[PDB]
Amino acid sequence: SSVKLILQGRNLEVSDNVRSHVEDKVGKSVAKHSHLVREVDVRLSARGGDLSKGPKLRRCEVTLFTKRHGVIRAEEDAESLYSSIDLVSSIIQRKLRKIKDKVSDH
Amino acid sequence: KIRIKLRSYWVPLIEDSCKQIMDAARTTNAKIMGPVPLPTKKRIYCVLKSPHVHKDARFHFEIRTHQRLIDILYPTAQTIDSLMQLDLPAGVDVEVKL
Amino acid sequence: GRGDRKTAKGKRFNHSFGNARPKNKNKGRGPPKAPIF
Amino acid sequence: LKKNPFVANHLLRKIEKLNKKAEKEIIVTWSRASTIIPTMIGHTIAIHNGREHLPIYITDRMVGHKLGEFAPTLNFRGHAK
Amino acid sequence: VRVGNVEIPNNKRVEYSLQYIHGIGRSRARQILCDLTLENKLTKELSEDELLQVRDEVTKYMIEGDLRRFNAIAIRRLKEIQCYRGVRHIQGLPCRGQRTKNNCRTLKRGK
Amino acid sequence: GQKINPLGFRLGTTQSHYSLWFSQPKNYAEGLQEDQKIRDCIKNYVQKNTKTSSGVEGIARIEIQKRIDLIQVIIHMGFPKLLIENRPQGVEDLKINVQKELNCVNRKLNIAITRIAKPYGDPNILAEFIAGQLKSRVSFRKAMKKAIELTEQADTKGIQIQIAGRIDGKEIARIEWIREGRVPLQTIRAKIDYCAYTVRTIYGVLGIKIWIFMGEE
Amino acid sequence: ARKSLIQREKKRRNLEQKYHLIRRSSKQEIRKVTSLSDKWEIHGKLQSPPRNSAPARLHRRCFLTGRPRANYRDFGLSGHILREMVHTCLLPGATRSSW
Amino acid sequence: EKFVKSRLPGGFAAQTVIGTGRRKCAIARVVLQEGTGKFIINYRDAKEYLQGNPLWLQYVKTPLATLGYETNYDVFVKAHGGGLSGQAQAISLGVARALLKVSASHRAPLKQEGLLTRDSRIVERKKPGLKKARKAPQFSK
Amino acid sequence: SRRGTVEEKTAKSDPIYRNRLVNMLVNRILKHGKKSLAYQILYRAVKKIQQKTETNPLSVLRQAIRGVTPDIAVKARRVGGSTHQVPIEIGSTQGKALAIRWLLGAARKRPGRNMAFKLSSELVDAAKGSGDAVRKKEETHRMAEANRAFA
RNA sequence: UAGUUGCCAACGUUGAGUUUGGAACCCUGAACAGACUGCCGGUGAUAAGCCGGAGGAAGGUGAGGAUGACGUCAAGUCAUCAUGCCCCUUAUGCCCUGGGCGACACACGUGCUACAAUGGCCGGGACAAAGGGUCGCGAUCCCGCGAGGGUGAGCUAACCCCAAAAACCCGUCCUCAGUUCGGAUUGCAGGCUGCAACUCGCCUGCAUGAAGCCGGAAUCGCUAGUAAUCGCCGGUCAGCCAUACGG
Ligand SMILES: [Mg+2]
Ligand SMILES: [Mg+2]
Ligand SMILES: [Mg+2]
Ligand SMILES: [Mg+2]
Ligand SMILES: [Mg+2]
Ligand SMILES: [Mg+2]
Ligand SMILES: [Mg+2]
Ligand SMILES: [Mg+2]
Ligand SMILES: [Mg+2]
Ligand SMILES: [Mg+2]
Ligand SMILES: [Mg+2]
Ligand SMILES: [Mg+2]
Ligand SMILES: [Mg+2]
Ligand SMILES: [Mg+2]
Ligand SMILES: [Mg+2]
Ligand SMILES: [Mg+2]
Ligand SMILES: [Mg+2]
Ligand SMILES: [Mg+2]
Ligand SMILES: [Mg+2]
Ligand SMILES: [Mg+2]
Repeated sequence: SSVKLILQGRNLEVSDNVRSHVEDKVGKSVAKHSHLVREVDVRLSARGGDLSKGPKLRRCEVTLFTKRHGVIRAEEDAESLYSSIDLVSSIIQRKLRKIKDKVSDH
Repeated sequence: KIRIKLRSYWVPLIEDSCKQIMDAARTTNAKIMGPVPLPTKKRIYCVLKSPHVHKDARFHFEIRTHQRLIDILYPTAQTIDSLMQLDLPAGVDVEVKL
Repeated sequence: GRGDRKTAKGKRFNHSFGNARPKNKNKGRGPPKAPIF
Repeated sequence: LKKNPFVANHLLRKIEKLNKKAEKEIIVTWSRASTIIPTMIGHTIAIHNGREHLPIYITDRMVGHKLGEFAPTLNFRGHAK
Repeated sequence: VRVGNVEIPNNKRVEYSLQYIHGIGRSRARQILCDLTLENKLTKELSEDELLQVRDEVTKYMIEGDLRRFNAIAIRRLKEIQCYRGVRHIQGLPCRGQRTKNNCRTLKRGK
Repeated sequence: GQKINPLGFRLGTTQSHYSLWFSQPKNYAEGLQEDQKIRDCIKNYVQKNTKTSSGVEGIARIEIQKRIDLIQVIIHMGFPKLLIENRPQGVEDLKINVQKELNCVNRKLNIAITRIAKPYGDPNILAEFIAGQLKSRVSFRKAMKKAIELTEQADTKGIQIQIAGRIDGKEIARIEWIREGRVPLQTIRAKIDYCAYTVRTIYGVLGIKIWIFMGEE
Repeated sequence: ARKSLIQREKKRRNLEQKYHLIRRSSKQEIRKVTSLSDKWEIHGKLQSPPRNSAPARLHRRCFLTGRPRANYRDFGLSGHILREMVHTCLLPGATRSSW
Repeated sequence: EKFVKSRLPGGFAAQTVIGTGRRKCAIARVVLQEGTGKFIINYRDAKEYLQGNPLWLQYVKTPLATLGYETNYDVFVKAHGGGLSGQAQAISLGVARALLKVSASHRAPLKQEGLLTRDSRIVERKKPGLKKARKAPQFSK
Repeated sequence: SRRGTVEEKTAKSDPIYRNRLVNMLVNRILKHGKKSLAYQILYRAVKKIQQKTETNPLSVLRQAIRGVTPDIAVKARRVGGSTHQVPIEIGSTQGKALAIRWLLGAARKRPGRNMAFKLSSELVDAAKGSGDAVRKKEETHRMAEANRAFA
């Protein structure tokens, strides 16, 4: 809790039901190490189908800057928007847990 | 007392022409004060490489202008006929009177 | 300082002219300062 | 003061034209950079913003100013509404 | 009330003590002394006749009172007439072509 | 991942300018307009007079050399006789082609067409000999292979060829190149000629970058 | 860099030289005459010429591309296309720099 | 002043002992002469021209502090450009160069002490994309 | 750096006193790249110290560096174990410059009229045992003897 | 080697313009030489090289830069330009006026000016470089407190001008105060550019005199004429929001 959030309509408009789905996922992965991070960067995109040529694909780029010189870069691609958000959140929880295991190595 | 200024970009081109001014005039009886090279100017120019945001990537270039100054004394009819008759290179721009 | 336009340090930074940063000696310095014994 | 204020010819003619008659002949304009001479006092003039013309009555305390100061063209009421 | 319905300090110089008056800036403080051609001594040590000679000459300018009234009516002129610059005062926002996207904390704070 | 154009890299010592003239900075821009109006009309001239073959359709180089009351132009080609000797007025009509936009009676111009020693030693015609086959879609590697086998007659020491764009009609482009001998780009002392050429295919467009090592100097 | 804009600028180039000399006569006429005495007439018929004939309304473009930016009065071309002309041996004296 | 013009008949060009140093875009045309141990710059006193900065008075003297000739000669010089530090320390080389022409035997104390070494370091050029020759701009990662 | 061979700088001396310690003391005063002003801060100070103490200021300055110089410090290390701060000795040149920072550092902090007065009162007090820079010596020296064991 | 539009000296109307002598000084630009571990010692596999004298302006790549391999990110630009296919031809085209790109709860960045005494105001005195300039740069002189307004000497520029370099030195005052620090915001009165200055230009003269007392968690630059700090120039340009960019 007490962490800001940044969305970005790269190639589309950000709806409200989508915004609720974003906060639900990263809210789980970040609530664990909530006292290490201050902000959450997000950038949603869309391509293909009716917009462009090729398969419909929606990207979700997520960057995270902790309170102690921590940098995370996560980028995945899926056929739907929610599925893209889900896969990235799993990657953040993996690397975000990797940091504590190194700090708590003793 | 005909003060002649000539300017150009190329060093081996202007030196050749300056030698021809002496050759055309040395045959005629007339003293010449030696060539005095003035300080050369340099027009710096800056332009971008890309047509997009790439700002730090720049390309500088210059245009060096080598100018020289030669002056004659005690002109004669044989002298003035020798100067006009002389042929110059392409890259020279003579200034015969100031 | 440099932000104070009405001083010579500010006129030089902004490149303007007046009583603070005159052009030469004959320009106006309308109010002078009084002496101090 | 070395030069006179800006007043276009298409406007000056219409203003001067109505002083002979001295009656309301409500008119549209487009030059917002025109200065208000006191001859166009008591009249009503419509000033072209980005969208349309805004009829405004001229008051005696409008002389030195121009027409465009009274014709807003930004149209902002509140935020997030 | 030393002069001009304001209590000025008595330790500072004369030039840099009249400036606390609402109508006296940095140039007017010098013009008064230069007109009176007197030396810039202390405030307390000044004579009575010389200090008297200041009290008569300072009243010629818009020192106080009408100064604050001459301004407030001028800002009131733009509000009732509804100029562009007048509405910005009502909004608590500048009127001299400033950008309002990331600055103007002075007037936004002075709401 | 960007290599500098070797011509601009060697203007000082090795390479020379192909436009020798001078004017003041105020008139420097107008002189370039006169140059392009000349250089452009030659292409419009040689393009229309020729039947659009895969041979001498293009030229090698143009050299402008100005003087007071003269503009000495020198066109360079590999086979002038295909479009100069066939028409006796062809060389003359070129002067009328330029003289209309050039000036009135003053500031005349004479022009010459000099034969280069090796018509294919330069990269100019070597690119067009390739491009003539890509428009007829002979093949990709044959035009690249035949060009390398051709310049051996021109007594070249090294050569490099690059092609970029769409080749097999696929939805994706490719970049294929080849090098033979030695082609040092970072050596200012060496003499290297360079040319870039475009080929308008029925789909998209191609680009041909060529380097020719001729002398260590 | 549309074709209509390039011709649109040629329109202003011709109207300027058409109404060039009279403006200098008017800029001198407006400087001499007293205010409120024929001055509104002088400034009046200063508006009657076409606004397209003004010098300040001009805008230098690239000679080749017709680009409205990155122009150089000494060259007349945009910086990008002008760069390539330096490399491929068309400009006299334009060499790469290092000082 | 007329005093310096009286000692020099034709100026610093037509003289025997001479010194010509340069440092940091500055030039110093030095001419030694037998005198009483004074030091003048451009018809103006040293401390008046140097603003009493002690080190800038040192650098012009350390060529002369050695060899114990601080009283025999009077040194008259010129300056063309650069600031007072460059002009002063350029004169330090110029005054050193002229002592060689007096006698080439004592070249070693000037060399072992490191005075004739022309400090060839110059203000570095500003590069593109940077605020200075080396000051890079700030950017948030 | 990774080389380990740093060139030895040419330690110069002032014109008047002709000692290298004073020039090292001046180079820490300036912060905008001007030396003419530091001497107006220094030559007014050493004169002021002579005005008060009736003795040469050179010995008073040599005594202050002699007293404040700790010749020992503590540095953090975790190559073996977590959060260890074991002592470490200091050379002659390192301890010399290290004392100049503490003196000028305390002079700027303490009140006064000008840096010449703030610097004068610092050296005179620092030489006589009681000085703000001498307190930092005690604090740093305390951490060494406190963590005397290598842990 | 050459000696003016520069350098040295004589003359003084004068330092705006001139004349005379010198090529011996300095600078300007051609042409050469000079620096290569070349010479000596130590060490080294009898090697590469390494550590050191010396000499020399410079010694170990002399300093700085241009210079960017095969390739990576379907990275970037179809709005520099050129382009395949697709799409609009009484509109997705054509010409103009006005508006907008400058709006504003807020948030994220890059910079500028400051919180002062190593400082601030005033007065006097000094010291640069690189650039720009004939529809142009504009001296001197005369008006205005001023921005600017008249006259238009010279300069196609190593001549003349922009052009006062500023920090700094000397002297008076301010003595730790939201202040003689700081110069935001607003009113009044004016000027210049321009057909046009309200939204929406830059400046002058006055008067108002916000916040701010060196700054959390965090985080950036810099290894020598560097960082820090002072000012000058230029390009685009009628003018200029440039505290930028390049020097
Ligand atoms: Mg102030
Ligand atoms: Mg400004
Ligand atoms: Mg006056
Ligand atoms: Mg006041
Ligand atoms: Mg490659
Ligand atoms: Mg314009
Ligand atoms: Mg330089
Ligand atoms: Mg930048
Ligand atoms: Mg960036
Ligand atoms: Mg992509
Ligand atoms: Mg994109
Ligand atoms: Mg296109
Ligand atoms: Mg298209
Ligand atoms: Mg449209
Ligand atoms: Mg914008
Ligand atoms: Mg707006
Ligand atoms: Mg406060
Ligand atoms: Mg304080
Ligand atoms: Mg801060
Ligand atoms: Mg480094």
